[PDB]
Amino acid sequence: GLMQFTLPVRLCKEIELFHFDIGPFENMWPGIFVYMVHRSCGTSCFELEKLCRFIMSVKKNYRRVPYHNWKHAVTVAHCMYAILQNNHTLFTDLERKGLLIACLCHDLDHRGFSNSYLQKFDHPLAALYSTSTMEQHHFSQTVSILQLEGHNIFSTLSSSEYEQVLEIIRKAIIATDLALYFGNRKQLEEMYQTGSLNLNNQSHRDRVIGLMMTACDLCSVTKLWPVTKLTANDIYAEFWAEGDEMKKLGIQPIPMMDRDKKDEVPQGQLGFYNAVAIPCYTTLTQILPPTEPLLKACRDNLSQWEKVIRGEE
Ligand SMILES: Cn1ncc(C(=O)NCc2cc[nH]n2)c1C(=O)Nc1ccn2cc(-c3ccccc3)nc2n1
Ligand SMILES: [Mg+2]
Ligand SMILES: [Zn+2]
Repeated sequence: GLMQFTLPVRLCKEIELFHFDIGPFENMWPGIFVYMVHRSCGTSCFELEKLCRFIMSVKKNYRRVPYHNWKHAVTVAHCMYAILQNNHTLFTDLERKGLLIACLCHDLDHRGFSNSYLQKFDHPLAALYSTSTMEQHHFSQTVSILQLEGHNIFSTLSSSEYEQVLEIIRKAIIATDLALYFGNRKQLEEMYQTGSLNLNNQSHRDRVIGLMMTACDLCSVTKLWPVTKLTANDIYAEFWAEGDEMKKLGIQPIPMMDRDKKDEVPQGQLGFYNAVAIPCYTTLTQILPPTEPLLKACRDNLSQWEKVIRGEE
């Protein structure tokens, strides 16, 4: 009960900034997460014995894929931690509890392939879940780990609070399906502009938590240029592996997934920033002004990709 986690001074400070990189020392990532829960949520939120056992079971159910791995889970949780610490009073106790867990669990048992590839492969998960295929599986794996003896970190909630927290987690993890992001952002765009956006309307909060999830999930593009650029190799390692598996099923993949078209990555990253990432953090910054450092870092990285295209890197 009187047992804080405490990080070294450089991490104690930098962990508060949106652009913090959790480092290459895997054995520090559990303590980084517990640190973030204790400051976001309280030392009372979870039984440490149970939390520690839930964290290690979650870690074990992430695979050693180049991008959708345990490091991504912890990175996406740290971005959520930063959004919550910069928007103290906008979020319920339950919401802070559920969102840090949802971010940690959001890509559980990812295999490094998209929903599209599962459907073209005719994977069993595509018969069980016809839309948001991986995301419905990530939520399923979250509930399975919650039900392991010793792992129920929510056991001290009332029955109704327990149902609300699992419902926050389920919607948060489904919202990480980027196919749903485009419509969720448009609707938040219209509601903010026409002035109907109302954070006491549950269906409105849901949409806002959905956009926060998309912002956390895409947060590679909000790091300092050297982090963003070196991790871009991890995401293309997966895309191009999926492209190779497309060609083995007799299907030309899209260019993003075709390693023969590596040359056009710079222009492909431009599209992504322009069509997805900049719109995401713009609409987030309109709803939650203290998240503006994410939009500023995203814009800095777009401008670094523009320099790549102009032959200056
Ligand atoms: C979903 N998702 N999640 C994260 C990212 C990502 O690219 N994140 C940046 C990142 C990750 C780490 N550092 N930077 C994306 C994404 O769809 N990107 C994308 C989206 C569209 N494209 C198109 C091309 C491309 C490349 C070569 C030739 C032709 C076209 N290239 C892309 N790339
Ligand atoms: Mg995912
Ligand atoms: Zn993810």
